[PDB]
Amino acid sequence: PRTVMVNLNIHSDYYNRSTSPWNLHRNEDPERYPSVIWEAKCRHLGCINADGNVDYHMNSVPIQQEILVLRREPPHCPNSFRLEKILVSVGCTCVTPI
Amino acid sequence: PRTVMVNLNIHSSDYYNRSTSPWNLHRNEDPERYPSVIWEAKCRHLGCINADGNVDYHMNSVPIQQEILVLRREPPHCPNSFRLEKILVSVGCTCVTPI
Ligand SMILES: Cc1n[nH]c(C)c1-c1ccc(NC(=O)[C@@H](NC(=O)c2ccnn2C(C)C)C(C2CC2)C2CC2)cc1
Repeated sequence: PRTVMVNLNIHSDYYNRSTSPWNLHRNEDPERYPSVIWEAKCRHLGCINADGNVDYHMNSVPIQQEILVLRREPPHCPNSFRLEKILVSVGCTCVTPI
Repeated sequence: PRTVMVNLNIHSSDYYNRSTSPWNLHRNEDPERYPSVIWEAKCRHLGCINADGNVDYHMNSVPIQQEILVLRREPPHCPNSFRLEKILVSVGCTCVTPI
């Protein structure tokens, strides 16, 4: 029960040179703001070494960020939302295994 | 300039450490902003950690930047009313080949 008013009028190629490079995947949800979210997906299980080979002794892992979205509530009523918490992959890094 | 109503009642730990491009979180607090607390990544090194545990400058640690929205109180100090703002946030670091 904590309601506020929001004006929705608003204010690299690392993915490619990274030893843990990634692609983006589109998710669209018309009941959600933002409706389109791009999620990072690691290209490889391992990490690319200085020869351009995959080395599976290291791991590409996605960096997951807690992020909020607006969900329409009650549904289809266009002016009114609840804040939701989701986990989104924003990129990949290379970790030494445990 | 569409205005909407929002209910603010809401719905792998150690990468920062095991990464060849490791990083720390900096807390930035702004009481005029929701969320007021944002944790930003900063790369520990300009280079990347190699298999021996040393900084190797043949490669670069770079921040992963994500465009994110925050709520700014408008008019200021009025606690229940906001405009959406766009900012750039570092979420972590990756290791890139230079050119
Ligand atoms: C479009 C797209 N592609 N890939 C991603 C990820 C996204 C993509 C998806 C969603 C969003 N959401 C936000 O920006 C929300 N902001 C946060 O969640 C936020 C702000 C500060 N700190 N945070 C985190 C760190 C807690 C925002 C709500 C949607 C209006 C603000 C109100 C609370 C931003 C990009």
